[PDB]
Amino acid sequence: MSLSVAEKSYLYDSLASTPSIRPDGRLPHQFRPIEIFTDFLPSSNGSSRIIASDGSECIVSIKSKVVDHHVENELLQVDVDIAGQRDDALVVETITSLLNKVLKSGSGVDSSKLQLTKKYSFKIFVDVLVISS
Amino acid sequence: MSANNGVTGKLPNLIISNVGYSELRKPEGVISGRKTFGDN
Amino acid sequence: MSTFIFPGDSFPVDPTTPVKLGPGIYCDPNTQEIRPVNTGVLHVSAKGKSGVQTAYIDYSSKRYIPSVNDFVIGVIIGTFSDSYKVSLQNFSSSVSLSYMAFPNASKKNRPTLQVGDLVYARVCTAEKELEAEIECFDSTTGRDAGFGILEDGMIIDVNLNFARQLLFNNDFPLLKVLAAHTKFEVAIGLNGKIWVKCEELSNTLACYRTIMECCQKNDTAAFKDIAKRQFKEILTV
Amino acid sequence: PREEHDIAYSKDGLPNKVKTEDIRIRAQNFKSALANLEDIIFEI
Amino acid sequence: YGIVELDPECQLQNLNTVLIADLDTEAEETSIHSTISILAAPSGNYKQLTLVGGGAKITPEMIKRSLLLSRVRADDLSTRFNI
Amino acid sequence: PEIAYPGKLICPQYGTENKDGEDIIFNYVPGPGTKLIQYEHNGRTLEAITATLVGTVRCEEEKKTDTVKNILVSVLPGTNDFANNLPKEGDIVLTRVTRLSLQRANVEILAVEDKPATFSVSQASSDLGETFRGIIRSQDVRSTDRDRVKVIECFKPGDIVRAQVLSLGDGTNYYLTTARNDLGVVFARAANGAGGLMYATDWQMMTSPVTGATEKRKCAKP
Amino acid sequence: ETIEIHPITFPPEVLARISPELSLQRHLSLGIRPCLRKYEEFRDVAIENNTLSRYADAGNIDTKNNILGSNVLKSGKTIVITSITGGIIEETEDIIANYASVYPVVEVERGRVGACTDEE
Amino acid sequence: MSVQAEIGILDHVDGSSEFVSQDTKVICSVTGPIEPKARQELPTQLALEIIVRPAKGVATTREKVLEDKLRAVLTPLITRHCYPRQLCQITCQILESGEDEAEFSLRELSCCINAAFLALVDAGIALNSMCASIPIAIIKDTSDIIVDPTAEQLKISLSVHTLALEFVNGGKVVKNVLLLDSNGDFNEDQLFSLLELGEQKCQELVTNIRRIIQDNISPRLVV
Amino acid sequence: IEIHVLEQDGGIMGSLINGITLALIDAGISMFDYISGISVGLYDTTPLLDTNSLEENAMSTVTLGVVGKSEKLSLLLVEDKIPLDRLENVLAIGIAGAHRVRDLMDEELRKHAQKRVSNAS
Amino acid sequence: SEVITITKRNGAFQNSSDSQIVTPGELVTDDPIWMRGHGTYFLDNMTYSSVAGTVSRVNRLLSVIPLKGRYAPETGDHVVGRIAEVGNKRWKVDIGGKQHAVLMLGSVNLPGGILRRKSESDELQMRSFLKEGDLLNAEVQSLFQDGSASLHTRSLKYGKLRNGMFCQVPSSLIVRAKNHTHNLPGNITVVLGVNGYIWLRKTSQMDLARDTSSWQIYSDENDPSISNNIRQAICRY
Amino acid sequence: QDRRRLLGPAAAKPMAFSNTESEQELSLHTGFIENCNGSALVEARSLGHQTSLITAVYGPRSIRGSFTSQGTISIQLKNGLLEKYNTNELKEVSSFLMGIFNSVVNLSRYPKSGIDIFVYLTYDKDLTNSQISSLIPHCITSITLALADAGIELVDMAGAGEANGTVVSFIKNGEEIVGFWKDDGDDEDLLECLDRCKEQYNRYRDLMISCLMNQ
Amino acid sequence: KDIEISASESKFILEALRQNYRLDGRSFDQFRDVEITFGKEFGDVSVKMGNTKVHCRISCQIAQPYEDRPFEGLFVISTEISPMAGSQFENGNITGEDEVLCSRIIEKSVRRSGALDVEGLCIVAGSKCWAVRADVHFLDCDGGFIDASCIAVMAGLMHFKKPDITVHGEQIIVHPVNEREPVPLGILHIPICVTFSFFNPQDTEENIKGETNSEISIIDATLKEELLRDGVLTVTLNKNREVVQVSKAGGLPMDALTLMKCCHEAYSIIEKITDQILQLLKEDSEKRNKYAAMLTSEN
Repeated sequence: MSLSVAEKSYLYDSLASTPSIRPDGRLPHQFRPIEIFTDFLPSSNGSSRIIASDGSECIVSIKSKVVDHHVENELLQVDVDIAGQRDDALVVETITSLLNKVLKSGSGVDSSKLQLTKKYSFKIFVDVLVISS
Repeated sequence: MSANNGVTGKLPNLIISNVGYSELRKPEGVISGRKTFGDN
Repeated sequence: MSTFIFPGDSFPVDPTTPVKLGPGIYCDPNTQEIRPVNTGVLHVSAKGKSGVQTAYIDYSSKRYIPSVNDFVIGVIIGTFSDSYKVSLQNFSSSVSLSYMAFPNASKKNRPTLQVGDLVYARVCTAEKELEAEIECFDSTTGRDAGFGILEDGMIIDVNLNFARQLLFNNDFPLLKVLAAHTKFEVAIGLNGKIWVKCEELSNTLACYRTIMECCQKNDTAAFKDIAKRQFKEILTV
Repeated sequence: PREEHDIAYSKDGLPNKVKTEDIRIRAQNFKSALANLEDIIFEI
Repeated sequence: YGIVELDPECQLQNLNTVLIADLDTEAEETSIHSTISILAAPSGNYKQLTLVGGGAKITPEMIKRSLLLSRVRADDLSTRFNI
Repeated sequence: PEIAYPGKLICPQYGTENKDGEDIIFNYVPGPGTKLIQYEHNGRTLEAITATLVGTVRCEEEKKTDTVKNILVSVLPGTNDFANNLPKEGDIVLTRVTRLSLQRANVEILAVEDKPATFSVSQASSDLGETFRGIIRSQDVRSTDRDRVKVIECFKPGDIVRAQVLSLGDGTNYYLTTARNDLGVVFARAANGAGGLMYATDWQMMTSPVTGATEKRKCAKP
Repeated sequence: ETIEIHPITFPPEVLARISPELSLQRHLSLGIRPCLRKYEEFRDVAIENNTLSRYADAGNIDTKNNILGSNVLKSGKTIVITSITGGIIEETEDIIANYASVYPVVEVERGRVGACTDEE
Repeated sequence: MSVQAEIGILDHVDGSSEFVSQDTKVICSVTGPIEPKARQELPTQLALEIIVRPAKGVATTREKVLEDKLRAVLTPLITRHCYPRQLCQITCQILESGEDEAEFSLRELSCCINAAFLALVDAGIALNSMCASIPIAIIKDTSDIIVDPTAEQLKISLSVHTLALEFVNGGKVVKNVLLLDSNGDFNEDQLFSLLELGEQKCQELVTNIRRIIQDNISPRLVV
Repeated sequence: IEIHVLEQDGGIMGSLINGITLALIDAGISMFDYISGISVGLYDTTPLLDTNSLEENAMSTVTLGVVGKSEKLSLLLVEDKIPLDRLENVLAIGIAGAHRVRDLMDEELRKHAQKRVSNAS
Repeated sequence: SEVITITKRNGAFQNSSDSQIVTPGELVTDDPIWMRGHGTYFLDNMTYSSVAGTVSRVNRLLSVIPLKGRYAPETGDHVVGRIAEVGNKRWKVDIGGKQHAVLMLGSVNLPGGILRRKSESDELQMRSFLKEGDLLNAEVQSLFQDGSASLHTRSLKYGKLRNGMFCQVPSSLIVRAKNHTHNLPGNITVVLGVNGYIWLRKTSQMDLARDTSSWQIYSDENDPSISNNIRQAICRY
Repeated sequence: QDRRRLLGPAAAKPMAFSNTESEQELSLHTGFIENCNGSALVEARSLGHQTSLITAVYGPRSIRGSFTSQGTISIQLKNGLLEKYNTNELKEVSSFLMGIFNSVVNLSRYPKSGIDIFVYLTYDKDLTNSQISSLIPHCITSITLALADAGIELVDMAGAGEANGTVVSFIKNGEEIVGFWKDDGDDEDLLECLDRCKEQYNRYRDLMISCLMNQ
Repeated sequence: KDIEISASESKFILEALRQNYRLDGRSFDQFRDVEITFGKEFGDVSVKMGNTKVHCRISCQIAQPYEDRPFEGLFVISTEISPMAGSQFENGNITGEDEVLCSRIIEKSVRRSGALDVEGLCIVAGSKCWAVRADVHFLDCDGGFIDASCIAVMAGLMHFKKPDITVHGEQIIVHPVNEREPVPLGILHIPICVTFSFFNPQDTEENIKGETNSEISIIDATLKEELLRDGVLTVTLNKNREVVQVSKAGGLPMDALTLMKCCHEAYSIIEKITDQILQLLKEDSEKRNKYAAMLTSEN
């Protein structure tokens, strides 16, 4: 966005109130209303569809694959697409590289539940398409 | 032309430089470029 | 058997002569020497011309180099205000033409031409290094409205030396045999452009196909039957 | 951050390292004859 | 290597055709147009030579001079770091 | 306060002397190399003049004529820098001509002078297209006969002009002028490098010695 | 008319940025180089070899390194570092067909972002 | 001298030439002066951009240097001040190898210069002089020197050489050297001998050429 | 015009065009007409309206970009190998499909179009 | 007493006065007497709609009003512009419509008024009075040949905004009336643009002047005295 | 493959091998690159791990885009010789880099002017028999020294200290934090994670100012 | 890089079609005459149709096959435009649209169609196969490139021969060229493409709701002809009367009944030209063998 300077003071004024004030005036800990849909891409292992209040829009797909869990280290892969942008851009790649760290295989991920055999397991694909933000 | 002044009237070598090919034909631009061809 | 030349030959004429430079020769800005820098045949201007002679090389080209007092044919490509965008040859640099350089010169009166028109105009002012300029109406017209916008017609591209012979030369046999069939118009552009309009498109195609073929064959003596045959090729019907 | 050096060879061709002090005096020679001799140019 | 030719105008008191080697310094790399680059192994050997002559002429002797300057600058470096 | 690293906290906003029994207040005024930074320490706030750069402290003053005392704080380098001396409005900048339009003239910024000569050339490489470029519009060449302007009769590509900043303009280029009898063309070679060196015949004209050839340039007053 | 046309002269650092060529011609007048050298004064050359190969320490060659024989080069105002790796393909007097070479990749960090420059 | 050439054999292009020496067929094309791009202009001189297509494969690094040395040679041939803020794209096509592209690039470098020289004559641009290039090799085993070798002789060649010269005064005076591409093993002593035939031969080449140009173009010229 | 291919079922080309014809009307951009698209396949002699990707890899298929109610074409694309003699008949197939396409687009927009003003007003 | 609305619906992509409603490609009629305007194209009789919209028959004029589209600019309208760009002596500024409006250099209220007359140094200060993204009151003057129109501020009442907050809506729901500035209890003021752009701010004295200094027309300042009881009352509206 | 480079014949493969509180330390150097206007050299060596990297400055470069009020920073992380960190792994750090200097640089001193930052992860030993997270704070130090060398208006010698997979960047002699980075570690070890970072920051900034003020 | 033509010239040709004339001298549905000439190398040919000139080259070498089809050899066609052939073009734009419009055709015309047996490139399965290469060069454009490159590639395949092979595990014996002969290649079918060129003399609506079909279609647009055309269509067929590809990718709207009526006329055209290739391949190889008769009797 490109906003105007006279707002930017007032916006920085009102939110830095000591009885702090949002522009929509929520309580300081609130979030905004959303919508959450899933289970709608029946070719997939799982699907997802989420709706923001400003009309920001994404869908994340789940496809799986069986793999040898010894020849491969990363058992869980995230891959992200933002509409309107190049692959090469910054905000793409950082958010992309982030959720890999967020879903490291034994950090908050319980890869034993992913484990198929003593030799095999499940490669998963967190595949992300953001319409708009 | 009357409209302007009628109010006033009633009251180490010898180098000569480059030239275009326009000057290399001798009548020097009286050659009408736009010719229709008349009746025959 | 002609005073044929190469860039890098010995220049023939003595240095102590008052000589108007023609094209094709270049004087050194660094060492003041003067040399032929193009290919072809010199033609020495003969003596008696006020004691001042002139050299010029016949060189062959198709890519037209904009130079002054030269009649060319142009295409309206943009309405940069006060001053037209006009082109003379595809892939070349565009030319600038005043909106006021026109035979009824009137600055409150803005003329009427639109993007994509064909106009007849003469190069007025053009440095080698600057955005070149043309004029339809000129001071060297001497208040002559002889250039101008064209109507529909048809335009054909040739090489430049041919187009000189269309302008500079009466021995050029082309205009004879063409007048010997039908009556029509002709505009000559030193940018290798030849604009023709006839009474008929039928004869214009007959006008078209000859000029493509003749300038290709480039054999002016042969152009008698070659021209007349295309009429029969139109009069095939 | 090795300071650079320059070398030379004599007619033998044996390596002759450049004195650092010379080129400063060269530069002060270079600054000198520049700004002073370029003041007035008396010409035809 | 670089060979240049000289203006009479450009002098400041404290033809003429000078050989320079060990070329650097953008102003040099702009303005030198006849140039020489040589490969050589120290016993008089030559892997390659590279002439782009775009400024001056080239004498037969600036050749030999650069050749004389070739076998020095190489052979020192062969012996400089003794690897 | 003599020598400074960036971040060297120097002095407060205000200071006090007693010059002979009557009380005199200092006003430390932030300049280049400075920034007032508030500092709470153990409860109480404190603004301070901060060294933001590398080199030397310099405290000065001057009052405008055309018991408190203003003191300008000024921070310098000291024993090659041009981001120090970025062009501001009104400056005199030596430039090289890039391209000649019928509209206008385009140059690139190379060297900025200074006030009471002292310069600052840019240390940039133009062959990247790196440097800041500016635009001289053709009616802004001079004010005398500012309408019927013939642009080719004052400039050619690659030439050196003592020109004055008009303003910032866009981010892409600059608004620039030469419209004085002391400003304009500094130096060029003949036929744009194709010949020797050329000298301003008048303030209003330019020739070349060895050639015997002249050209029209809007030369500077020498 | 014989005229003492006074020129305008500058600091030398002004001049080279303006004229690469004439500032050179100033140095040629004294017969020097704008790198402050005389005609044949040549730059020093300084190396260190084998520092970045894993085979630096003959005593304890480390584990995860993959570099065969390394070279540092500084001469003048340009530092260049040469690195050697190797690969293996399954293979199945003085004439050229006896003779092979390596596969190098140069990068010049000349400030410009973007693709592979044509100088490289 | 089994060389032969064609002038003016393309249509929509300013300068065109087919150069055919003994085994290699190469055509060059010249378009200029035309509208330059933004990133390409020079305020003073003429900007040049050169494309060489190989016969085989695509444009890679092996092509790139043969381009770039050919950039160096043309730059003094062109009266570059005559066309400020302009562009002439010149393009060369390798059609026939006549030499092992995996092992050599020698003849093509001789060929393309000899190709592009003539399409400029078709183009009729302000130039400076006359030129020629030949390939020269020295045999490994025989230790002799052949002007214009063949590729099998290249296999037994010890050192491969390309000489480009600048020819004036009826193309007779060596005005300057343009390119000397010394490759392979060589000494001092061979080199002045290595010039000394190509001192003659390139002039002997141009001696043929001076005729050929006028023969092709004086009927294209008018009387 | 932004495309997001989510689930793919074969017939992929004419699938797109029918989505396009919505989207231009979805803002109400100025236009002439409906434009319909459909892949129709050929098992040996027999036309197949509305093939799938299983059938697509099984036989020869043709997609038709059909304009409005007409018999004029926007898109015509054939990858597979086709005997000539069927093709006039093959082309004669898809029009009735294509006319039923822009059929079903229309009312489906219209019942939406009624839903506006009846509850707008 | 919550943070977020999280309500769930899984297993689905989605949850799933009479007048003529016509489609593109559709015939209206072929009575030749009708006139053919917007939303209409034709072939000599065949009246053909081009959008999803309604038949409007005006007395002999038939035209199609769509239902969906961007804001249509019309003259004399009171809207809000966000500053897109700066031109030669021009500015670009979003309407929300198809294109930007334009805004002449002297089209604006000068500080000090008309006693400040023209100056060429003013184009050296375009960025002084205006810069990007800023919001203001603008008065729709007139158009171009396409349908792109321009603006101005011919009052004190028009000018650059402050003292509040922006919001935006679809252009449809804003109803037309003879008035557009409105003052609401809570000491505050809505500035309803027509185009769908909505600015709130605190009621000024000039606002109070409507119903009973001048050098601050490019300021980024507000009234410093802004209570939260102002500020929280903003959010409720 | 790639028609722009020399990558050998395709069927080759590189060579393969198999198995058959501590001190950190610096060596900081400036003024050694003549292309730039700001250069900085960093040696690092710590206990199994030796690291060297180069930070390069180009500024102020012109912006062909449009007007801005102030300056703009551009940061590149590039692999050197041996260690190959992942591509998306790089730019995340580049994102984390820019946030801190946007509380450092007087961009308001530099309208319509660009900042180019080239960081060359040149060579690293890890002889130890979140691998990028161990190299974060040294970058900021390496940038700051080069940015002092171009002499650009910087508020503070800001630095980051490390405590075991955790990176915290300071100002004001540690009295405020400007950049926070955390990986796995413990839980609520933050208070000790204040300390060991702070004292390295207290070490490092003194090492930095020695590198310049003594020159 | 933009071609500029007057709208006056635009109406001119559009009038000529309205009186059934075209500037070249052909009929509407008449094709240019084709000059095919081979170089000395195998897979070397120069192909020329009046003004348009092309040149292509076939080669082959040893590589391994993919994992994808581990049975079969490798083959691909390069069609990199050089701005030599006209100043419109970028230096090797593989991302221009018209390039792709040249590309995907020849991709489908050869590769997905399979005129060439790729399985007959299998020297040894999975170990060593052939990598066959087709570099297309343009020389000078008057259009018909995608028809010219259709021909000149398929011309080149019927003139290339590959050398002799002997297998022993890894001991893969490529023989000398001149002792053991080079061996030509296996062509399943010969495809020939046809450009069709389309001209509305009217507005849009008389094409759209003007029921009267009134649209002129010609063969082999010349350069000036090509710059004003309204739709673009290419079909490809064989001798066995099967249709290889069709591509009308948009442009002008167009009746179906025209297209069949168009494509039948393609058939009689392409067949005669096809056999003209077939004799010249023989006749040159006859001239090769008669000069081989003029060689062994000579030697």
